Amino acid sequence: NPIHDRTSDYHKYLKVKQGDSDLFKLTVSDKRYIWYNPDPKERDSYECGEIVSETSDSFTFKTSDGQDRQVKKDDANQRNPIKFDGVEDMSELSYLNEPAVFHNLRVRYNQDLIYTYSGLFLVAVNPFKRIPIYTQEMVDIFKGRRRNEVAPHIFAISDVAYRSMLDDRQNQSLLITGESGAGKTENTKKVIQYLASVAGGVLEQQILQANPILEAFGNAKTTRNNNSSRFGKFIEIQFNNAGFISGASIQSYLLEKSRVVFQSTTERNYHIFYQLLAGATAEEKKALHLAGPESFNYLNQSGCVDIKGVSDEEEFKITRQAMDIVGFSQEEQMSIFKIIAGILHLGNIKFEKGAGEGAVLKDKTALNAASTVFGVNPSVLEKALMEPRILAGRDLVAQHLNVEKSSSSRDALVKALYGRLFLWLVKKINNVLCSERKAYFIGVLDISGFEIFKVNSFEQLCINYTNEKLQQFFNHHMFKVEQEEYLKEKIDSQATIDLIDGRQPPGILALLDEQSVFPNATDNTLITKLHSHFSKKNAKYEEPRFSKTEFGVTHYAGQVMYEIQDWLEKNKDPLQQDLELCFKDSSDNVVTKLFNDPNIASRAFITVAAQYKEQLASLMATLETTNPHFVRCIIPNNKQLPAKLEDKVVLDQLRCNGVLEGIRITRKGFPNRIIYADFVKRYYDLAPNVPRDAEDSQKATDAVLKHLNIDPEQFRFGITKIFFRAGQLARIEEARE
Ligand SMILES: Nc1ncnc2c1ncn2[C@@H]1O[C@H](COP(=O)(O)OP(=O)(O)NP(=O)(O)O)[C@@H](O)[C@H]1O
Ligand SMILES: [Mg+2]
Repeated sequence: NPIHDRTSDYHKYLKVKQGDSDLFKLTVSDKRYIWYNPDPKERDSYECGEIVSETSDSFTFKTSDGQDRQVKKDDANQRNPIKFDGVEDMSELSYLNEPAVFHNLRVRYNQDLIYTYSGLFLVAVNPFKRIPIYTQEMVDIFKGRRRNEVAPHIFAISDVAYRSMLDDRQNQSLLITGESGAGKTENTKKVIQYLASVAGGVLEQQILQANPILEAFGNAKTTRNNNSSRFGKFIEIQFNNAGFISGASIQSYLLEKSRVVFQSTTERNYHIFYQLLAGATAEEKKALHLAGPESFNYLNQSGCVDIKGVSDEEEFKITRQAMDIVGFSQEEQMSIFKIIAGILHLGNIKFEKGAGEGAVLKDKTALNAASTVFGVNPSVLEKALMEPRILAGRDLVAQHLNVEKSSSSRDALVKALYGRLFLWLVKKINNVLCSERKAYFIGVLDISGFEIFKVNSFEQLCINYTNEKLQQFFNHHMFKVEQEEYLKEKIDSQATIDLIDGRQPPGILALLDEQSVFPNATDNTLITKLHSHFSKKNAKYEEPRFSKTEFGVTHYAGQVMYEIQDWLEKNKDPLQQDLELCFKDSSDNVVTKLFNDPNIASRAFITVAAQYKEQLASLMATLETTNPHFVRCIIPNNKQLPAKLEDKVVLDQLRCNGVLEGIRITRKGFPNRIIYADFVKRYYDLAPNVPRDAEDSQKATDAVLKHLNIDPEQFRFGITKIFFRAGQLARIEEARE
């Protein structure tokens, strides 16, 4: 039994290695320590200083260097006793200060223990290297085990969700959030894998197979991750009342369409582009008019056309086969690629103007190329691009567009194609796997946590808006659960949210929506409306001292400065009607769907923001009906390196993600809640007349306490556990046998 076999890899890779002793004694020491910032500017960098003396009010300690300093006991960051180094739950620490928390995390990461609980959360730090704890044998071990019976692992929380589901006859949710490259996706895939195994394969296969299809089209190499998810997702894993997988459904959000037409240096476009160009038969290429990526504008601009340790051709085979599995007819497959192909060509169109001011097409090659694969009409396309008829009152007149404008329209078309296509694939897949008549589900949410970049635009507001809601959800959740526990033993975000989504008074989005109806409004009208309503008027809002295009929002994670550029266009997400027209006629069977199906070609008249808001509310509604599970995925550094855990990088995430807050709150009450028997077995020796093994654990606990003369205000007799305030258990742990 691996859990019992100290030689098992389970032990090796999931546990702190255990020696031959239980004995409290080993850990004996006289030294006390504190965590101090050896540089008060750089406050996340801490060093451990031994307390060489104390006053009634402060402590005096020596630094690394031998530099004595002093601190107020109240400002002190007491170091937990070494026995606590490596605990599986931060809820077990007595001193619950930030440096303390990072240290426990760090001690673990140094032994390659990437999973740690913090109360309700499962903290997962990216290892940036392989750790073989996701095997089938690894799976087998988590089966039916309680949180407390096994080591922290993603499989563990997935097991608990599954049992709870079966046992409470209640739907479940796993919310996996954090920074780009933190490993949300990786964990997400593990949760599914696990469920597929405990509860499962034909459907299973298709279910599994759906992923790769989505990652090809929705994932790309960015500077933060080689396989970044450019869309958020909610996976609903469906079960029948017997606890077997009955189906699945996928909800996608915020796909980054812009990446299609543009990519930052060293980044790539979505994977599919390269896989196609790489894995397409020499005879498929021809039919498709394809060359190397270098031959395409949409792919030859970033400098990067390949990912190390990645074969696009091998990957393409893998994508194609996945589609094969799920059920895309070859016919389908073709058009998909044809679309990918068409899109490529569209990007290759060079607009020229000088004949006038309005643009023209000297070379119809790329144009012809695109139209062909799309099955649309080149002359209609051509016109639709440079000479759209536009409603100007009563009259409908063809406008002759310049290059820029012409070029931007072409781009808009590309992005609609891509977005709609993505949508369609999602639909197609749900069709296959999805259940009308399902009994229970476990939904997995894999999306970014708060985003605070150099530049923050409309998308960051959206994501950060979702994030305030999820944080408020946690908070409420924590509240109820903390109350129950306390109860079982006889012992805001609204303002931000409103600023964003308020109706009356209007919040940011309502203002944006308002501005949206006016063909001639501008970024400047928009930002001015915003400041007019909120500058010095809304406590969560900040009008910048000098920038005229930005504004600040005080979020849960702190202030975020947004820039308004293009918001009006993003909100409306315009496409010339003639292009729709053009494409609505397409002779391609997949193409006609993207444009003829309202569920695909349209919103609801509603804006992008209104749609975002609505989908977030549905999401929350669903979540509200589940028993939730929280996973905080943490990136260790910004360099994609193993064995390199940077306190500043780390601390900042724990600050933003709700981990440290959860603890600060929890710290104020009775953080340590131990089982009577558990307490006694380790401390019996501290009092006179206590056998490790006592039938009356509670009485026994009182003896030690009393023997020790602990301050009764510091502890709390629960019906089954002893509750201890912060520091208490440490002191205790610090007592003589
Ligand atoms: N447990 C893990 N073991 C090994 N590698 C991992 C693990 N978690 C993540 N990784 C590695 O880190 C990379 C990024 O993980 P990933 O799950 O894709 O991050 P993410 O949070 O989904 N990023 P993003 O989609 O861009 O927001 C992976 O491709 C692996 O290189
Ligand atoms: Mg991801």
